Amino acid sequence: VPAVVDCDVHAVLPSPHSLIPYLDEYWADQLVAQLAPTYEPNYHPRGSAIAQHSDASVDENGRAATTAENLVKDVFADGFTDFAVVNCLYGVQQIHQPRREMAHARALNHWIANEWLDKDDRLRASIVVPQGSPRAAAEEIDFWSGDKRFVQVLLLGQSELLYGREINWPIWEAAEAAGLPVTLHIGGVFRQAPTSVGWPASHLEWYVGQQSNIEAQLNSIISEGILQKFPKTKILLSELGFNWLPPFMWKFDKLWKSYRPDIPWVQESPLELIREHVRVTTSPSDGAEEAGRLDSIVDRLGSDRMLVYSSDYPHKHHSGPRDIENGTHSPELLDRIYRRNAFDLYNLVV
Amino acid sequence: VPAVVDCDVHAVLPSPHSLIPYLDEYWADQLVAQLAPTYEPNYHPRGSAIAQHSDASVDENGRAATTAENLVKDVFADGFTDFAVVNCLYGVQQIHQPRREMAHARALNHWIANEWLDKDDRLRASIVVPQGSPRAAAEEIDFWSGDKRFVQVLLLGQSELLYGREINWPIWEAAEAAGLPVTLHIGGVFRQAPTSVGWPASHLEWYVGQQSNIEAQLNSIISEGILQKFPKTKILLSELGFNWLPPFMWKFDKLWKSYRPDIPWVQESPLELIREHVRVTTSPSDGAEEAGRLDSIVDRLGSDRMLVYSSDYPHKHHSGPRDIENGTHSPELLDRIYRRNAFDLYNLVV
Amino acid sequence: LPAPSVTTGIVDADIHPVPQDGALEPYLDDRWKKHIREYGVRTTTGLQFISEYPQMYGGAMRADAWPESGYPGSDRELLRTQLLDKHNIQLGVLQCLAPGGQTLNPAGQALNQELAAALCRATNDWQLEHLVYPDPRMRAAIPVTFETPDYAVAEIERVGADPGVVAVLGTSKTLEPLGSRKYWPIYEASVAQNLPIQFHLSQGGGHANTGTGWTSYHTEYHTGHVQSFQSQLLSLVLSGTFDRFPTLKVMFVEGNVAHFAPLIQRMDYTWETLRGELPDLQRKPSEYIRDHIWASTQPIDEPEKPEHLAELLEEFCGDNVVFATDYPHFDFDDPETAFPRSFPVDLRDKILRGNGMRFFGVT
Amino acid sequence: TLPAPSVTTGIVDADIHPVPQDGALEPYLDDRWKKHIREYGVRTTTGLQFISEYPQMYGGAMRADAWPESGYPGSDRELLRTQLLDKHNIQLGVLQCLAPGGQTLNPAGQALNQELAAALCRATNDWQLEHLVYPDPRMRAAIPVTFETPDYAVAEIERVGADPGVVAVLGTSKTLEPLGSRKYWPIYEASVAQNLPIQFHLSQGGGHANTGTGWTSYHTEYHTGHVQSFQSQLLSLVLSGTFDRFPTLKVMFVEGNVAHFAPLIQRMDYTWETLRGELPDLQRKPSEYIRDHIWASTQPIDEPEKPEHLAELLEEFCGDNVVFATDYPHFDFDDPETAFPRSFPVDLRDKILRGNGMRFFGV
Ligand SMILES: [Fe+3]
Ligand SMILES: [Fe+3]
Ligand SMILES: [Fe+3]
Ligand SMILES: [Fe+3]
Ligand SMILES: [Fe+3]
Ligand SMILES: [Fe+3]
Ligand SMILES: [Mg+2]
Repeated sequence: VPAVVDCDVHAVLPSPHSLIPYLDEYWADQLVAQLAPTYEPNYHPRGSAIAQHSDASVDENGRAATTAENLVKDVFADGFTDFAVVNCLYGVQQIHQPRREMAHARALNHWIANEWLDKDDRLRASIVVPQGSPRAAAEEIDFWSGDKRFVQVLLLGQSELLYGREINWPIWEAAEAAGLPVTLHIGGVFRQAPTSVGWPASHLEWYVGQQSNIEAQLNSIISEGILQKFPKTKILLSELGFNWLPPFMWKFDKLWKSYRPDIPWVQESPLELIREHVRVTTSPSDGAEEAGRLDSIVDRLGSDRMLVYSSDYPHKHHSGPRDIENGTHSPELLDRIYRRNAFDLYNLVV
Repeated sequence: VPAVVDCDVHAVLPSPHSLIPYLDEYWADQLVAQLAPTYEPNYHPRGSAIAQHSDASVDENGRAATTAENLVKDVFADGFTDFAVVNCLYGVQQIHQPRREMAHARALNHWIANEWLDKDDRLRASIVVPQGSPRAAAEEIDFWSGDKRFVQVLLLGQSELLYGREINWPIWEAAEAAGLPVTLHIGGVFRQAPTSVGWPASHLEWYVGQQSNIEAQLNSIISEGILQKFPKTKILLSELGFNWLPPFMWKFDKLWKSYRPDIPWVQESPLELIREHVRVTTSPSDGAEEAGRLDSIVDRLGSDRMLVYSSDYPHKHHSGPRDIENGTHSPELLDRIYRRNAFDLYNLVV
Repeated sequence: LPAPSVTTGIVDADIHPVPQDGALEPYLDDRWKKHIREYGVRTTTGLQFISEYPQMYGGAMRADAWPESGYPGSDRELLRTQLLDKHNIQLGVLQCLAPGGQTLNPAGQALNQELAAALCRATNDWQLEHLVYPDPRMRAAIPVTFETPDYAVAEIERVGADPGVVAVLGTSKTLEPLGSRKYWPIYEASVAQNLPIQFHLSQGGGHANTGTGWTSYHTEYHTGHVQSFQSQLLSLVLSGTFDRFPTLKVMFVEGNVAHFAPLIQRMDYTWETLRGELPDLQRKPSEYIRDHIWASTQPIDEPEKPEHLAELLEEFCGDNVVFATDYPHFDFDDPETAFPRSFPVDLRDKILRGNGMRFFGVT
Repeated sequence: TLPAPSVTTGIVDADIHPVPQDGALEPYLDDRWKKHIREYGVRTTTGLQFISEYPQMYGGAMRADAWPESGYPGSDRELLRTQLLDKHNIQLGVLQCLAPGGQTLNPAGQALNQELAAALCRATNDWQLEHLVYPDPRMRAAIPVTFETPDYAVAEIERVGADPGVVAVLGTSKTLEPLGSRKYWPIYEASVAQNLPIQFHLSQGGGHANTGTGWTSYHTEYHTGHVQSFQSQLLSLVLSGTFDRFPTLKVMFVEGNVAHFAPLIQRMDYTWETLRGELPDLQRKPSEYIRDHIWASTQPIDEPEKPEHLAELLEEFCGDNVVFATDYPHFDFDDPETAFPRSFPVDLRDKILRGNGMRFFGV
């Protein structure tokens, strides 16, 4: 029986000092002589209403999800969830120095392995990779391919170059070779403006707008032929919504019928391609939790296979992890969302 | 005896149709049905003062250097020059479609080979590469590496990512394996603002300020470790000035001393590295053609080995290709600029 | 000149005329004719003559719209027989994309902004004298330099009161998002002239064509245009721009429509949690749509299930959807065939008539 | 009341970096902004909550000897009095506050929320006058303003810029558009009205990559690369004709090195001889603008391999427009007793220490 997998939860790094046990003498020494600057990112600003639930378990500084103990107590308290896919968003991808980027990413996965995955066999995790260097990113996947507690590859929603450019094919190759899905999570490297029209001036405007970048990443991945070069690839959109997908699929489909000879390795419709290769987490639900609207978006998607359950612990969204049940009248759709669709990604059982 | 090499002269593509006999039917058909948009760059606007001196032979549309017979006529008329290194700046590197970029660069080099190299054995040329796809770039250099009339690899002064990025390593590896120096020539892919502070509003401002990008490139190539990993590399800076180098070299060097552990592989001072591996063409002379100023700038470079003669034919610059003689009282130095410094690059004997 | 009137005809909010070769020079200072001869029209490219994504098949033009000489949309008579008469369009909004000949890039996007303004004024004296006044079923959306608000205001103040001008024309891409304070002087002059604003499909702007890299292929390119309109909608709304100009009307031309409806729906959902960052935003983000945000229909969204079109347009805002032909581009839309066979007639009539009359101020 | 600054035996230091102690700004900030910063921090052009895109390397790039008992370097007013103002006989030391907190480079004016940024600037100017300038008027302030929101910048120049405690307006090297653009002209205008010169200090951010051809990897690249922003700004300020519009505007480039400017200007002149026809509105030869309009501070001093070249290159720029600075308390601090090469001529060093700074600040 396929397990109830919570496909998106977060471990939050307490400080860059937490990496010192997992860094070589050179990097550890340097990190301390640098007065250890923190790459804590601004995707979920720590004092904003999205960072953590009022009633989340917290530490001595009032921050949620900085220990597996605290996270486990909360996510599994009510017996509903069988496994949780941990994503640590600590911003090693915004480390410009390419070799520090490699070192701190590898150190972060060690911290996840030794202080999260070793503390509870209900925890799985994504591999943080240094995406400033796709070959070193490919090698970080390879480095963790043998620890199947690592079940996917973490990539940011905004990258330096689009993910379908040849430059990035080592990332896709290494994931298919490892049998690992690739997830895009909300966030970015911020090496250009986060929109094609400049810098969003509020976090709110930035958070909402990043759907647009996923459209870009999906078209890039499909148009450049990732799905024909690496045809076992599976993509998870983590914490990026999904209600925007159907209007995007329809226009991609329309224009592919015009421009197929420009991309002739694409003989299936991007509608079908997306339905088969792309999945999405349910937190935030962006209003599909509203009456009938989960049935509607499924219909607009043309598939009940794409949505997979997540709570996005510990982030506070407008609707809760299981408020998605109010968007549908179908217990079978809830079965796919709660367990069956994610079996496509992780093959985990009870 | 080492030969008088004009290290930078230009072939100008008459129109995209000149490419058709060197493109596959798919790209040849595709070109005519696009109505053949021309990727003629804006680095030397065809109607502006710098495009050509009034003495340059022109074609039916008033343009210079669209045929080899017109260029060869003009460049060799007075018997001074033995060889000339032809650079075609047609904007294949601004084709976003990565397959069309590979195909059009391939067709451009073929065009140089058949309509220029085959027509006068005094001509050599750079290899144009699809720098949007660095492993296609590496393959392109390899393809032409058997034709010894091709004597260097062309990259633009402004690139998508800095040329020392590991993403770009394949190019430096292919050039080295081919025994070919790499030239950076003024121009760009314009995939960001061409300065760190946004878009220059005029061509004059853009053209003056591209020197700032070459500093970025040299600091990247060297700091990233190109000259230790590919230690036979030779970098020619073509048509970027050169008087800016000494102040840059001193600051790079003093900051190297500050940041030793950051780049442990760089164990020689950047001054010594730049003096060994970097060469610069003399057209434009940017004022070093004035009394004593050539002697002065060579004193500030700290090497008489770096400047190599060029005319930048057919472009118009404030001083002429031989006016550099006014800035020195030293025939030894002129012998270095006119013949012996370029021997390090091409080994052309007269 | 008489105020426009829409009775039994329709509204077309996106028509692309081009000046014939040399047609703008009567309206150009000698300094700019000379500049163009020697320099062309430099923009945010490294390319002399074309934009960074040149048009793919035959210039993206209808095969049947090529006049006996010149570019499509360069024949005045061909535009009135083939588009205005043919479809009884009683309000056709001209959106001059290019001065034509040298370049197809928008006049406002010249890197020399004094030249940019010169080209916008030239386009405006031209289209008003060569199309609008000889055939006032046509009205102009006047292009202006959004990146130099000083000059935009000057031009709105010069022409904007003209009865043959129905709107102010900017672009979908810009150096900063459209709700930024930079552009407020333009909104203020527009409002002062009682003029709505139309933002059309564009390349350029100063940043890549997506928020995460330049696209490679034509599907990425052409689908990618919706992203810019998605960013501008969120900027314009969440900046409070519409609290500052509560009568300002903005229309998004050729950015599609249906994608705006789950954008807005995601905007509200997020805002429910994070509104505290923006404590001066006077309304819930979706509450600004009906009074301020309109969209042209072309290229019609084509869901797999035809009944989803009507649904999604209603979810955007069924009053704020305005017909457009995009004559004469390749994905042109025809008023009889664009809407699916199950499309509610009442929605469709007001998309064709009432909605444009409101947005453009026709009563 | 403060007396007008006076430089006699002492020296000008054009770059001192104080930081407020924790909470020192709070009596000058609205609670709104206090709460905003608690939740969101000071959001700018990064995806980073607390640090800029290039955090400084060894020891926070601060002098290992300038730390106070508790607090960041430059936050101890008594330490700054003894270690800097007393120890080097500085009679006009220009404050350039580049952080609200305890960091090296986090400019208030580069917050993406430009109301927060204007508030942070207003608070920094009330603090520094009150806490530093008035208690020890050997310091005078360069006032940070929001260059990317001209309306707010002008309002701050009008508010506090006539104070005798203020000797300049403070901007960053990195901007969304080149500083010669018309966007910034309203700031140049209000500064000329307040008889204030403008200082542009080394910065990150601005909105583009830190080079015009990609983000840097290693600290040699980042730190050497700061030079390139100043080259790009000089060219824009000169060639745009900004100084034709503002004949009395004085700007100083702070901490962007000096030597490299000279061959740059030599290149600009040489190119303009050919290409001047693109810029016919320019009234002077581009190099002629230097002497009256462009100044540069010295830290970090250039160090040629042959030390006679320094004086040669400073004169080739403009011997009269180079101004001393220490950059206290950063790690590459320049000691006036040791910064200058041994063959350096005393005429040049002494006007660098006194007369040139005196003329740029009108002392
Ligand atoms: Fe998440
Ligand atoms: Fe050249
Ligand atoms: Fe259109
Ligand atoms: Fe169109
Ligand atoms: Fe400083
Ligand atoms: Fe400093
Ligand atoms: Mg004049």
